[PDB]
Amino acid sequence: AYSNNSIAIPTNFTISVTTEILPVSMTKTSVDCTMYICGDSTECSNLLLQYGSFCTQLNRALTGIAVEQDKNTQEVFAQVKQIYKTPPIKDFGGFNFSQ
Amino acid sequence: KFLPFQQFGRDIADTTDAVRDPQTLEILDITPCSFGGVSVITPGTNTSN
Ligand SMILES: *[C@@H]1O[C@H](CO)[C@@H](O)[C@H](O)[C@H]1NC(C)=O
Ligand SMILES: *[C@@H]1O[C@H](CO)[C@@H](O)[C@H](O)[C@H]1NC(C)=O
Repeated sequence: AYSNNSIAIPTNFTISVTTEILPVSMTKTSVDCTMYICGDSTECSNLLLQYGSFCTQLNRALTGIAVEQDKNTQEVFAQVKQIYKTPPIKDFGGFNFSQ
Repeated sequence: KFLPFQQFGRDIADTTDAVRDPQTLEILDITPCSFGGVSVITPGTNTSN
């Protein structure tokens, strides 16, 4: 409700905590191109080259995915440049950080 | 455990992973080798080879 004169103001508060999951890195597999496409066979190296070096545009990018995986976990957690440590005595004016 | 009335074996992908001799009955599994792809880590050509 409201009219030319009204307003609502809180009287008490309540601190709250909520999680927010976020993927950062994904286990990167290193799959090659020949074996998979073709194992150890005499005609493996002759018929494979009939198409060209398409494996160049196949395995080149897969490594890039792998490298970018750790660059994601480097900029996320390695923000601070010095590694700190909490004081031996846990006295923070009443707050409990044991969890 | 191979029941002694089957003939072949194929896990998946038509992979005939069961080869048996007429005289002796033995089971086996077939998988492609380890294998690996390669990539070259080269600094500047003008710097070093
Ligand atoms: C805290 O909130 C309650 C109602 O939930 C209220 O009665 C109380 O006054 C608030 N705290 C203070 C210090 O007023
Ligand atoms: C590489 O080294 C040569 C020296 O022969 C130089 O002329 C050239 O500018 C260099 N290129 C780069 C990209 O540093």
